[PDB]
Amino acid sequence: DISGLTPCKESKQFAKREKQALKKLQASLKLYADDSAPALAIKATMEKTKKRFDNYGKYGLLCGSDGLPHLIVSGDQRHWGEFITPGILFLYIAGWIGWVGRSYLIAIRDEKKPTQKEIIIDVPLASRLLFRGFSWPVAAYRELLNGELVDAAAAAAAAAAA
Amino acid sequence: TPLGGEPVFIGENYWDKLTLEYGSEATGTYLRAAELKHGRSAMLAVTGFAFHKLGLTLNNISPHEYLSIRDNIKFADLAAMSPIEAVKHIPAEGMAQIFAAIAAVEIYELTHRNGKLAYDESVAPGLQPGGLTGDLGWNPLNIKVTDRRRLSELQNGRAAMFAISAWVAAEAIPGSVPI
Amino acid sequence: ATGFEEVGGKPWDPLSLGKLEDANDTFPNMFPKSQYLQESEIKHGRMSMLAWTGVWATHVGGMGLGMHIPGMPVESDWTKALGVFAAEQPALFGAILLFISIAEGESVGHSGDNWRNMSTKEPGNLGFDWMGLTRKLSEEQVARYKIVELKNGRAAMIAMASLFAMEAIPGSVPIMNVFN
Amino acid sequence: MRDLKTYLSVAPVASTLWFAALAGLLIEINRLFPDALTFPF
Amino acid sequence: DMTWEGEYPPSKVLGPIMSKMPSGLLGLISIACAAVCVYSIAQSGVLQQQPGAYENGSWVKWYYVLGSFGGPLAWGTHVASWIQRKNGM
Amino acid sequence: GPKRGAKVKILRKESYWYKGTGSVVAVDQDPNTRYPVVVRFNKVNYANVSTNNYALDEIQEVE
Ligand code: CLA
Ligand code: CLA
Ligand code: CLA
Ligand code: CLA
Ligand code: CLA
Ligand code: CLA
Ligand SMILES: CC(=O)O[C@H]1CC(C)(C)C(=C=C/C(C)=C/C=C/C(C)=C/C=C/C=C(C)/C=C/C=C(\C)C(=O)C[C@@]23O[C@]2(C)C[C@@H](O)CC3(C)C)[C@](C)(O)C1
Ligand SMILES: CC(=O)O[C@H]1CC(C)(C)C(=C=C/C(C)=C/C=C/C(C)=C/C=C/C=C(C)/C=C/C=C(\C)C(=O)C[C@@]23O[C@]2(C)C[C@@H](O)CC3(C)C)[C@](C)(O)C1
Repeated sequence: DISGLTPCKESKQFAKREKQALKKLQASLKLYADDSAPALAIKATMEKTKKRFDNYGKYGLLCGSDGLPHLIVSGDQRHWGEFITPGILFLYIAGWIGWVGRSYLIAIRDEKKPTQKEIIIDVPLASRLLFRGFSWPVAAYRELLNGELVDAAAAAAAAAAA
Repeated sequence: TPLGGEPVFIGENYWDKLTLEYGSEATGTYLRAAELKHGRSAMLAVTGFAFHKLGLTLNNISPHEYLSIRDNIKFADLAAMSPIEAVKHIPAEGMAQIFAAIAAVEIYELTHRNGKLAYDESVAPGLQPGGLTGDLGWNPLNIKVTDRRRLSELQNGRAAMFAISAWVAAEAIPGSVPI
Repeated sequence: ATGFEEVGGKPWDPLSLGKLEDANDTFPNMFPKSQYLQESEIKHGRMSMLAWTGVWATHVGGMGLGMHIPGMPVESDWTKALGVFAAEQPALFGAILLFISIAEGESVGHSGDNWRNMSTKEPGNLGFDWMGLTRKLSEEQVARYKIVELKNGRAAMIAMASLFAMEAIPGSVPIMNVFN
Repeated sequence: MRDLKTYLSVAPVASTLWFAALAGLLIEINRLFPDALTFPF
Repeated sequence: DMTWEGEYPPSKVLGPIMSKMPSGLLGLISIACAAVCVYSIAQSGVLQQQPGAYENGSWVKWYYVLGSFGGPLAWGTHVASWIQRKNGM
Repeated sequence: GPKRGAKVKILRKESYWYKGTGSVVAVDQDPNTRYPVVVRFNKVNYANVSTNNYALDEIQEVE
């Protein structure tokens, strides 16, 4: 496949990693009696470990000669779950914070003491604003084609140079 | 305060219990609208059933009898397996198509208030009190819209309904009267 | 008669794409002016009216047309029909491409900047009124056939988008699964 | 107690409560849906 | 003297020989140059493909190389023609 | 020019508040003063100073 990689369910070296990770925890398990808390903890760890290899095998990830999963970010839609889909997710949450935080500064600006409300949050007002950023791509778009997103060039102070 | 009832005899009965105590005048309209819808539907159904029973299908009346056009669904085979067991032989594609037209009509009866669709509203025009009067305005080459026409239409509606219900029942199981 | 009969008699610009380039001072001439957007819409429409009719006239069987110039290559689908024709007929393909290249270059060579409202021509006005039409017709008809050309351009652009989507997403437009 | 409420609205107290709620948000999701390298789950 | 304002540059930028010339001649010349460049490239490619003509760099020919050099000339001439047309020439 | 209470924009380039807005407080009527206009601001500069004197050709009026 891409870059001469093989899928992880068919990699001979990915399977060896699964065995040696389980063998290491089994040889630690043998020094304890079967009902005790260290034996139940290591038994639960080998279940977590065994479920970690099974998950990847059917995942659809690509392995190398090293036996480790690789990620593809060319833009292929077949490997979307690797970068695109968690990427769109992060953009939604990061742009949500920046939008909401900016709404707050603009709101408390027209006031006697704007600086007072940055060290001591008006929580009822802040709480209201935080959840209005769920539709930010629409709200950031309405202000771009209004004139309320970016200011004019005669409103920004500039260094003597330019 | 509704429209004309039975011509031979009249009886409103179950009408003041909802258009005065339970509901109001808005419910009256709605009820009439529903009645008219059902009536028309029943009429069309009746005609279809009649045609099917008679024999005037594509094979008898035109040069084309191949409905499926890929699923090998001829009209002869559908006309030899009754009316109730024929609707189930209709290809999914066709079913989808039919659902489309009806959906469109219903939507129109819902959005396009009077002459044109309404762009801004809390709810659809027909979803409000007295949203659907019953008349869609579809009057191509309209001959008349008098006080007699409406009554006649209504009568034909209920009659049609009863007729088709009876027909279905008889195809399915022993009815009562002759056909 | 107005061009807006299907959107309520008002200019359909949701997403305000004509107002951009004027909303802010921040990209100086990086979005197209009204004159450039008007020629792009006419040009995309005229290429779509020809291309839809092309894929419709060469489709064999089905509803189809199956009409075929004698001597040209028989190809079933429109998706590969260019590259077959490009390899087999170099002289005819090169003369069509040169004709398109000159006429499309002449469109802008005599007039000013289009991207900025500095063109001095009406958008869509290529010197192809050979029939002498609009010199014989009156102003109500001439303004009317412009709107006729526009909406038929617009119906064909949506058609070409359907024709693209059915081959990239196999269940996209369902009215063509059946229609073939 | 309107002065304790203004004390609970000061920026470092709100920052630790917000972070405590948000670290524990991520810890809880990693407790039920662990080892999610990607969407494959 | 070289600096210019407005939509199009003055005729003097083209040079002493070019400014005197009419737009039509320049456009025709540019088209001819383009034709020569493409034909030469195609011929060179054919020679490269051909057996017994490509050994020890035999495919390279002086005339084809001249046409290849001529592609840039075709671009410049067309630009000059546009400028000439703009200056009402 | 401005009056008392007018909102102006600073046009001095080496000022901290170039292209920035603020409020006229006092205009010295005596024209021997080169910079007759006290203009106050709500944000401080790097030396934590809140006001400055200006000439009439260095301030613009907003509305
Ligand atoms: C460390 C990583 C990290 C992560 C993962 C997050 C994650 C999040 N932050 Mg945080 N944050 C962080 C660090 C982080 N933050 C840091 C370092 C700071 C600086 C101090 C902040 C500052 C901060 C602020 C101020 C805010 C956030 C908010 C948010 C949330 C925005 C998205 C959301 O509310 O849910 C997604 C919600 C939806 C997708 C709902 C969709 C919209 C509804 C209408 C659809 C309804 C669908 C329906 C219910 C489905 C049911 C149907 C049924 C049939 C199934 C999100 C949980 C915001 C928040 O908490 O929201 C109130 C917020 O205001 N963050
Ligand atoms: C399905 C049937 C159907 C019908 C008949 C119509 C008809 C109409 N549409 Mg709608 N439309 C439909 C479905 C339909 N639409 C669907 C499915 C959509 C997408 C969801 C739309 C989206 C839509 C938009 C966005 C717009 C319209 C517009 C219009 C009207 C043209 C504008 C105007 O000024 O006329 C007004 C008509 C008159 C002044 C004459 C009145 C005479 C009456 C009887 C109407 C004619 C009879 C009736 C239409 C027939 C329907 C009966 C049915 C059994 C066939 C026209 C009445 C435009 C509009 O109305 O607003 C400006 C408009 O902007 N349509
Ligand atoms: C779904 C169709 C439908 C609807 C909505 C109506 C609605 C209405 N009819 Mg009506 N009608 C129908 C079918 C329908 N009818 C049929 C088939 C006949 C022929 C027998 C009649 C004959 C009839 C007469 C003779 C008159 C009306 C009248 C009226 C109006 C006042 C009566 C009332 O309050 O509702 C009636 C009650 C209901 C709609 C309740 C619904 C029934 C329940 C939920 C289920 C019943 C199932 C039933 C077992 C089906 C078998 C049929 C039955 C005969 C055994 C009202 C608008 C009167 C009118 O216009 O105002 C004076 C009037 O004069 N109708
Ligand atoms: C006995 C049946 C009957 C009667 C009296 C009416 C009467 C009326 N309908 Mg109507 N309708 C009917 C059946 C009927 N309809 C059916 C079955 C349907 C469903 C398809 C409809 C659907 C319908 C709509 C969608 C609308 C009306 C409307 C109207 C009113 C005025 C406009 C109009 O079309 O006049 C109809 C004129 C006549 C019925 C007289 C002519 C005689 C008929 C056509 C003979 C029919 C024979 C046969 C079915 C036709 C096939 C030809 C065959 C002989 C070869 C009017 C009161 C409009 C309305 O409510 O506005 C107020 C409206 O919007 N109707
Ligand atoms: C738009 C003009 C145009 C273009 C681009 C071409 C291009 C081509 N023709 Mg063609 N041709 C044209 C017009 C054109 N022709 C006309 C008007 C005729 C007469 C009717 C012919 C007759 C003709 C014949 C008879 C044959 C070709 C062949 C070829 C191919 C050359 C061989 C090869 O592999 O390419 C070599 C690579 C290149 C040409 C690319 C070089 C591009 C460089 C970067 C310079 C740019 C070109 C130039 C300066 C710009 C043109 C300006 C123009 C818009 C005014 C090539 C694809 C031959 C072939 O192999 O068939 C497939 C062949 O047999 N053509
Ligand atoms: C950057 C190169 C370049 C430049 C500056 C020009 C400039 C001009 N061309 Mg020309 N042209 C070019 C490339 C170029 N051309 C190419 C590649 C072809 C195809 C072979 C043509 C074919 C052509 C025709 C047929 C005609 C012109 C005409 C003209 C003149 C005005 C009308 C016009 O621009 O529309 C033409 C617009 C285009 C060709 C758009 C394509 C531009 C190129 C391909 C984009 C690449 C630029 C990119 C940003 C550079 C990045 C820098 C670096 C990374 C390489 C003008 C002097 C006309 C003329 O003579 O004046 C009356 C005319 O009729 N051109
Ligand atoms: C479906 C199908 O099968 O159909 C076929 C046939 C069809 C449609 C024909 C096909 C085609 C080929 C096409 C479309 C070819 C297009 C060719 C094209 C577009 C050629 C423009 C030349 C412009 C010139 C010379 C301009 C001169 C301009 C002149 C001379 C002026 O001075 C104009 C002047 O204006 C001023 C400035 C001011 C006015 O006061 C005065 C006048 C008016 C004098 C297809 C694609 O093959 C399909
Ligand atoms: C009488 C009259 O009126 O005539 C009319 C006729 C007509 C047609 C109507 C008119 C017109 C329009 C015209 C003439 C339009 C012309 C357009 C034209 C001719 C556009 C060329 C572009 C060339 C380029 C981009 C070259 C690139 C060349 C490149 C990128 C290279 O690097 C070449 C090169 O790399 C090779 C390949 C390899 C090496 O071996 C050599 C080197 C490394 C250098 C006019 C103007 O109205 C006049």
